[PDB]
Amino acid sequence: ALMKNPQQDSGLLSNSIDFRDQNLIFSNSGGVCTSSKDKIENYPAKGYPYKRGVKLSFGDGTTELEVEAGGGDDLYGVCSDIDEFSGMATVIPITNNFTGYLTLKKVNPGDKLNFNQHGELEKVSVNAIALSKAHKLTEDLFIVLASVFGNRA
Amino acid sequence: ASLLDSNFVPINFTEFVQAISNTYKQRRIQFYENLKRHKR
Amino acid sequence: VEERERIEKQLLLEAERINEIDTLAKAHLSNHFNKEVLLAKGYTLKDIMQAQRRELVRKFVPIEQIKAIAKVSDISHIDGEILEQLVSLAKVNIKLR
Amino acid sequence: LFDENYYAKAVANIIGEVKDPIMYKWFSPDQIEDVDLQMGYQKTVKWDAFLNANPTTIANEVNTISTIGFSSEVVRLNYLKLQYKFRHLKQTSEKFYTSDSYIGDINNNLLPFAQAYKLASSEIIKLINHFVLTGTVSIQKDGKNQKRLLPNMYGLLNMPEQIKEEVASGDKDKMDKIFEKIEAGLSKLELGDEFSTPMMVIVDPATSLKLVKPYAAASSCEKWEDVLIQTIKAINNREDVYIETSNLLKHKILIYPLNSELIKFKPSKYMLPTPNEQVDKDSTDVAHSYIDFVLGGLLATRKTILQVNIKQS
Repeated sequence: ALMKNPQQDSGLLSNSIDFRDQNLIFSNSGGVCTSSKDKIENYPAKGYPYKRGVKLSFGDGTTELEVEAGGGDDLYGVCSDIDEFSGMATVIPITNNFTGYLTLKKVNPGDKLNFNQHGELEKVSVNAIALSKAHKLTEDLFIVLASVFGNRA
Repeated sequence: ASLLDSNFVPINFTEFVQAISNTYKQRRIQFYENLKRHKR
Repeated sequence: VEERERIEKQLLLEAERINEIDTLAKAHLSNHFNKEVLLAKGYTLKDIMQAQRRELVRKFVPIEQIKAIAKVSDISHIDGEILEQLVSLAKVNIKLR
Repeated sequence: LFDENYYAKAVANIIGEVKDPIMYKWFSPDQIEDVDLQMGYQKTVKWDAFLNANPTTIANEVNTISTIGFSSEVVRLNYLKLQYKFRHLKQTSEKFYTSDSYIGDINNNLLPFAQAYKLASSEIIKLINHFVLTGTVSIQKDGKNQKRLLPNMYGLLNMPEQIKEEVASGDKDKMDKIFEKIEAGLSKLELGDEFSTPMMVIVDPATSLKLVKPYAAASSCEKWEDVLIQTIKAINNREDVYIETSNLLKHKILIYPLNSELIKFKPSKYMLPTPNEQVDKDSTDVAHSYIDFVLGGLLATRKTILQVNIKQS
């Protein structure tokens, strides 16, 4: 449904002849431009926060802290990858900038974007700038190339 | 000084890079040698 | 003409020895020491054979036997009947291996 | 090196599996000559003469004579060095991901270094081919968001000061109208001294299908392709005419000679993809590698390439 790797199998072999517009898929993990000096952290995942803004959530105290999809004043980072077997979400701190495709709330380059309560980007605090128009992968799934530069009023 | 030669042994990365370029050149030479364009 | 006949006998003997050495060396040491590439690098046939023999000793015969039986650690200059003993010991080692 | 570095050994054993670029079919063997330069430029100088006015009649005494002028032209070819990065699996961790019929984490889309490098190289070669033909670098199928390149970097399709013909939208399917524009462009071609040379035509698949139709009441033993070859043979001194089809082109026809004197390709000796020595390593099993490639090196004389665009509505 929303997982990075579709569970439904593919009926036919793909045609690997073209080389254009073959990166706008939801399985595309990480960032478009990645530096070797980036800080990345894994955390226990509450729900499925993949390609969404994450916030720190605390339980009673018996178990450690986890990350859940969220934004606003509670935003802590951006989830760029997830491992389903271990339920670990790779989170880039807000103190580190990031450039990649992120979930957009269901928009032209240069628009100012901030994270909502569900960890989805929306048009305007300013946190990131849209680098392209919305790309639709499903009736409700919209991704967008964005570059996040931390927090600034 | 090409990767196509089995006896070639690169001492360092720079010689390895040169062998890559030489191998590319020999391949394009070989391609044109074997190429036969269809007339008409 | 029988003198040349016996010369040809010895030629066949050393050719068979060379063939056996090459066949075992190809499957044991490496392809880098193949006769073709060594000849391209510019080594005579006897030099190729003795280098292959020394590599065979350096692979099968342990170093202690080299510095005791052959009296020197470096097989670089031991060639001769001592090299024959070393390659015989290498044959024994590969037989038991 | 091979003993000390595994990745160098891996690429050497796998470089032979990469297919040759398709650009080689578009150029004669002599038209391509490599240069030793990663980034920078190369310059050349040409000398021209021209007439200023009508000749002066030598009658009686006169001191004012008409002049013949000269002009210098300096031509610069730019080169650029570009790099890509791809993730893969560390060599020591391959055994823990080996499976019955494959090696690599399907769930996390990871591969061994060898397979990752081969796939990466193939994609870059496709990008290089696209640039040489069309003169632009872009990943969108639309063609926007192009990478800003240095000047004096041109391909066959975007070369300035060349003959350009446009077929009207209403005549998109009328082969006679298309052939009419080609003939008009062929007349405007200026080969001059270098005319007894082979010629090359590159067309889109839709155009190629229109060519194989019989020439038009329909004719016999005469296709539109045969007529076109004869027309080109008229102006190239009855030399060889080659026709190729490229899926990269779209409603475009490209005609140019195969003579090194008019058009020459001088690519860098490091234009094709080459591994980088830097490998990112960490405590995990995920590693990164870099591939370098060089763009640029196409040179052509002005008014020697015919570019026909069939406007589609």
